Amino acid sequence: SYNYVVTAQKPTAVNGCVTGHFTSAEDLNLLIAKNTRLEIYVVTAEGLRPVKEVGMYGKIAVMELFRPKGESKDLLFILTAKYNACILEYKQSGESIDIITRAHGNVQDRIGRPSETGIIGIIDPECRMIGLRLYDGLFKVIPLKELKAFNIRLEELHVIDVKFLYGCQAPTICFVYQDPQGRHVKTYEVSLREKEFNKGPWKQENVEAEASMVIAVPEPFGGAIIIGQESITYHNGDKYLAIAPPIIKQSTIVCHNRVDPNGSRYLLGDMEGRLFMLLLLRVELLGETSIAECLTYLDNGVVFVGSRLGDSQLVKLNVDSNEQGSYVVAMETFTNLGPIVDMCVVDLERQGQGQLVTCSGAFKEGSLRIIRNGIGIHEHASIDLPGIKGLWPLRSDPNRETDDTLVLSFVGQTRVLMLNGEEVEETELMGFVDDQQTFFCGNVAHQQLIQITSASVRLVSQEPKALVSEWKEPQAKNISVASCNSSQVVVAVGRALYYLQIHPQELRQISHTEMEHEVACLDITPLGDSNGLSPLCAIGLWTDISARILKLPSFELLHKEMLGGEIIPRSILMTTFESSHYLLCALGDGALFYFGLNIETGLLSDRKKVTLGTQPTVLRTFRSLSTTNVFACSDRPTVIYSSNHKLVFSNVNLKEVNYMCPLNSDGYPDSLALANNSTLTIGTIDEIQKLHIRTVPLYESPRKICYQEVSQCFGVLSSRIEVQDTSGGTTALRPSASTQALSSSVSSSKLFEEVEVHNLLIIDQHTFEVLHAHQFLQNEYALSLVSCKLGKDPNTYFIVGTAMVYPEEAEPKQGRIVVFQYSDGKLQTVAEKEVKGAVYSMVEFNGKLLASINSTVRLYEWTTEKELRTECNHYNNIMALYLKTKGDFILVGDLMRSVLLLAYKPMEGNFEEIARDFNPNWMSAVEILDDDNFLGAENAFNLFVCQKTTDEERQHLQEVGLFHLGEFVNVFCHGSLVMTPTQGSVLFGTVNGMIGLVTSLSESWYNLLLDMQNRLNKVIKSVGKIEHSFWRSFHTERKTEPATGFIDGDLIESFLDISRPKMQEVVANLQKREATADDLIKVVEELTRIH
Amino acid sequence: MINFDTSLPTSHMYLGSDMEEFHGRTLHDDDSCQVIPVLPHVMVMLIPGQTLPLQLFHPQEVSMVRNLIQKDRTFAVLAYSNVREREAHFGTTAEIYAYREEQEYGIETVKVKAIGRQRFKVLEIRTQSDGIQQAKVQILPERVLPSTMSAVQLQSLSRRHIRAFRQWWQKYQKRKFHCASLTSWPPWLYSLYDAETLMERVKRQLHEWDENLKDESLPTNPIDFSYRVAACLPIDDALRIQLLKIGSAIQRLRCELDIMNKCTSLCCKQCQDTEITTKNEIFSLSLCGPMAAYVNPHGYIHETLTVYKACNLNLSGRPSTEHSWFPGYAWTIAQCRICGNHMGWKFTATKKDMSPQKFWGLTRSALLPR
Ligand SMILES: O=C1CC[C@H](N2C(=O)c3ccccc3C2=O)C(=O)N1
Ligand SMILES: [Zn+2]
Repeated sequence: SYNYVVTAQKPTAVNGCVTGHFTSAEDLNLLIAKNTRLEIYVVTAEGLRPVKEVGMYGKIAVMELFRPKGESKDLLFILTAKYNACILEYKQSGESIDIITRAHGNVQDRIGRPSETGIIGIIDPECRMIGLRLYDGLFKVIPLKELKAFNIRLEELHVIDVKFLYGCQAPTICFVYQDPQGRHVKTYEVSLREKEFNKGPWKQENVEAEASMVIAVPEPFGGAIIIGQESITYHNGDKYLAIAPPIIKQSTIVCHNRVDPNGSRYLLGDMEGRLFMLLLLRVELLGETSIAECLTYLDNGVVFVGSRLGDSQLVKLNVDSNEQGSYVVAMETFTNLGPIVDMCVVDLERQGQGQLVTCSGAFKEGSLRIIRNGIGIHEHASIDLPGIKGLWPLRSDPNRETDDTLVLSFVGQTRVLMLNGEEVEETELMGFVDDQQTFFCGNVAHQQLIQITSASVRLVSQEPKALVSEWKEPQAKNISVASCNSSQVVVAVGRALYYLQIHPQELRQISHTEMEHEVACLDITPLGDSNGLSPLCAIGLWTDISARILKLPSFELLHKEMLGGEIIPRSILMTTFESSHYLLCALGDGALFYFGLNIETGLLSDRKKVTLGTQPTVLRTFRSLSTTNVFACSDRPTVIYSSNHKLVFSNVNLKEVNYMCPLNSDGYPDSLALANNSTLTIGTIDEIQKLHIRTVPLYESPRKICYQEVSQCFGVLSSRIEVQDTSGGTTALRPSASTQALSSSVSSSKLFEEVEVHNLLIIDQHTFEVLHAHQFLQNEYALSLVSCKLGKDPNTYFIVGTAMVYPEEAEPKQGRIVVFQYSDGKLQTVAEKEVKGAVYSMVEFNGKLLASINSTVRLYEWTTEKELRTECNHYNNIMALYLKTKGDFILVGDLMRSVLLLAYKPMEGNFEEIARDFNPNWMSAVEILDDDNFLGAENAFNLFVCQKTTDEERQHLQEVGLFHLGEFVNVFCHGSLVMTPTQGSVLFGTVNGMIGLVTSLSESWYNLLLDMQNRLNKVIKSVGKIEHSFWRSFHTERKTEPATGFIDGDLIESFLDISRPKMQEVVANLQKREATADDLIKVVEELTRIH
Repeated sequence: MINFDTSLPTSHMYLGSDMEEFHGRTLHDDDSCQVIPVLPHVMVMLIPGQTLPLQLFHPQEVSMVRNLIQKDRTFAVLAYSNVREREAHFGTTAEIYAYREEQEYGIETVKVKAIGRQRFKVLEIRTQSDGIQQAKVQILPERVLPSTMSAVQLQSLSRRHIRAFRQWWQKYQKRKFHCASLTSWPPWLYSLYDAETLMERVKRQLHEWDENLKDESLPTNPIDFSYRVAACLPIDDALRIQLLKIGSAIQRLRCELDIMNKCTSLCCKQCQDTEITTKNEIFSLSLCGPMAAYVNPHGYIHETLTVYKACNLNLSGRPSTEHSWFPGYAWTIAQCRICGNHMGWKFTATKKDMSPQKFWGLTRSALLPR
């Protein structure tokens, strides 16, 4: 087996964030770490300025800015989880932006145990060194080219937190450490010239038993602020100040930030999302935010909340508290899918079009997320007007800046609509003809309007509305094709062309030409710094099938591209994306050609073909969020946009669009008028991006998810934290999904301080409202969930596998398997089967129920009496956490990668152990790929694949795939977000919010792409200069083996992004059979279509 | 309360004092192939860290070890799957730590004390003309895994370090495995795989056996701890090999807890249904556990389990102190009442002030936890 792995969605969760002057010493920067990604920003004061986003071949562990002596801006230090260290400098020259490595090296030690309190990366205030705490009992020092490093024998093994002390003659580190006596704060002086440690400036002062963080405070203060559970203490030798505020008792302070550069104010954040102000000691609660992983103070009043459990934030710290008493007000919310703890692919809306519903976030940040491929439209008006052949917006009042008129074209007719606010009404524009089909009309030069019909070119004045000029072909012939801007008109009469200019009360005929063939399409869009006057005319011709760039007024041929074929070009358009000029040409077969256009020469370069639909595509330019885009009207409506100076094509979630135009009216602002076969719809466009994310906040933890088609709803396992009240039970912390249910229910017992309450939620597949919530038993922990049909019974049941959890018990002694039926908007309990253990997993096994009870694997038969009956058992000696199936072949999984394959013998009515493998490593997820293969997630963010004459050979599974993903997969799911080269499709959801896709490849296709990877890695410049092979190497604390049987799709996809001469280099002598660059463009393009 | 010195059995005083001690340690690289000699009259399974006492008198064995001292000092102890057809796929290396040569009765004799070191995979068993077999073996590495949460937590929560102890352990579970909320499994599940947790669960049973146990005597490392405990569980040969195959200390502790919990009664292997003793009667009279390996005067190794009360036993003959493995106690032969199977011995104090005044030394080959 040979597999292919690609990123469907980048990691969303925030790992860290910093402030400084990285770009220029003038611009205040905000650097956000999204694991393998680095987002760089400028504090706009009126928002957030996105400058650059760079990917990296490592997981970011440390990220801190620094300015050593004389520097034009800031230097950035990054350390990966694989111990890749680097110093990065920013470099900008016009529209070209590049991150530059200054120094790089791998700091990993040959021996040593990685510390329990993680990797600690501190820097001296004078920029003299880099302090690293990677291993217990050692302190690595990097004096800030090849990042030279050395160790110092640190006597105190268990270090909690450490920081470099400010204002010291000899560099000093202050650390909280624990020993059998207690937890104490200590100081040590680090010598570079002696390469050793010497006694610190002050004595080992005893701190709180739960002292967690050291906050190095700058001059004139100096010393450190130690933070604990109940207390905040300050140490500076003979100087001491101990405070114990009750307001910080509920939750532990997990993160901080410096507000005043001198060190008078500090932001504090707990695990419950409370924000505090440490004033210089006094603490004041500011308000509530998302559960902050990291905090950053930027500019005046604005704060960045970097959340890993929920959506990240921008919040304002007001001087005056509101009515509720909160000094915190939410400005902007940033979508975070992480952690994805479970998910499923459901054909919501349209069949074939897959959607991904996830169990995202935790605690108060708990949510459902619906991820759908394509941009959406928000309908505000819908009118019955069938057979629209054209749409044009107008401003009937020259004094107004907004569109108040919409002009429609029909077969041989023209209708005019007026927009009186939100009211659309049928009207007649004076000067315009209604008995002729319109090809164009709009606001033109000298406060005038134009209307190009099949018969003439009509010029109408705005004060009053009357015909001022009219143009016709000399032999009274019909206009075939027409193009018009604000000053110019170019019309075709078969083979003939006519160039007109729009003057006051005059349509002046400048020039005319005869073309080699019949005219098919025209465009005279003015590009560049051209004040509504285009010196170019784009034209598509019949028979020869050519896209031609003509000069105005001469009509001289500048360029002629031979499109090829029997299919005539239907639409032609000149456009500008990210200051780069392009020519788009659509054929009658739905094919789209796109070249780069030189405004001066007329040359069309970098020919690219893309298949949009089956019907001829119509191209219309529209504005969205102060950015020019192109709407491609066909049976597959598409938005054509620019991302990193490359054209992107995202689909629109509409059955078909024939014609469209942008409408900006007083009633419908910054809108889009769309027309199909039957109706005209006015609406607003969503975010112009590949995927769309709908958020359904639950305000509690979503754990599991499945879908019931027959009920048109989802089954969701969820848990809420409740506190022990001064009564015989518990009370909630806030209203949540399970509390605010439409109809509620509780389990009736039949079996013999913060509490976790478990529930089975019922959510509608359209509205996403809690129709029903079934609360489980006290101390009952819901584990597994499946929506299926069992036995001869034709009703679909929502089945839940539970465990009775008690503090004294280590391994659950009790558990239930509960069969529910969802009818009349309420869950009805059908069967309650008590088992002697935890029901970790359940799967529908060919009309039977296969469920795990601790170590045992049970098969249940669903009788006519509607109750599960024990058939056969398999006692495994390994915990049955994972239970996956395909036909009569069963996979049994342990958290320690102990996999064993079972087979149910139908005639025998017993289980047979096919094969087994026992190689200890932490396993987070597993899925069956095919009949002989299975995919899984292994310790240290890795992926693996296992395959299947002699018995001692057949009874053993072989590890065929090994790959370092850089992500922690919690769920694998068969499905696709897309409407053959590869076999199968498995999606995966991670802790960081990253979504990925795994597909199979052929033996030779794998070798072709692997060869290509080795060649791409010689061309592509790596951020921080990390070798791709090293990054992808299957890594554990023990072994680091190169990746096997896996292709990095993300790397393969960047071939379509590299320069054309660089593509030539990669393909040169690549291959035995020879390989063209054109062949490899098609192959790589085909692979981008899977996601 | 017991006043017997628990350290006394572990020193094998019956083997005699004044033995040449060796300090130097030999360790083979992981997955590396080695050719190690095998002692022909050893039929016991050795667990790493376990003390193996020997009394060798067969000329070929005496010469083998005598030469072994002059070099490596390590020999191979095979875990037989079928002791009759001498079939073994696994084993453990034994390094000599105490050695003594004697000459008496016209023969050259040698007494050794070795310790289990490294588990291995048998690749081929070649035989020499003198009777001593050589074994082409592959060293099996000890697999150490990090915290279950180590990977998932690369965040701020990292700096949260690990009657009435009950609440500490709950605070420990809630704290250490808080990041389980990011995963698809509960904190109570991650505990079932935590080395510290699994060890404290075993330490609970160890204290029920040794009422005068001090935690300082127990190994801190789960690798050394899982192995110490493995060697004192009175289980059948088939289950012992399964335990020796285990590469992880976690998988081993989880396994040992299953054995410890499922265990109830210990019967006579021969008649199968005759109950001899129960889990509640097991106690640690030695620091290396309730069960340990000892040699009789003829080099036959008996892995004996110390219990206070035994049931269907018949004694024959009068007590003897000759070659006693528990100094201060006299042994008297014990057999199953039903079949007559040699079950071990009854140990009785030679002084009135000794505690326990009596106990039973049962050989594991005679027992069946059925
Ligand atoms: O503590 C003990 C129990 C008895 C044991 N023992 C035996 O197993 C044996 C077998 C044959 C002849 C002599 C003896 C003997 O003293 C022994 O050597 N020490
Ligand atoms: Zn018997």
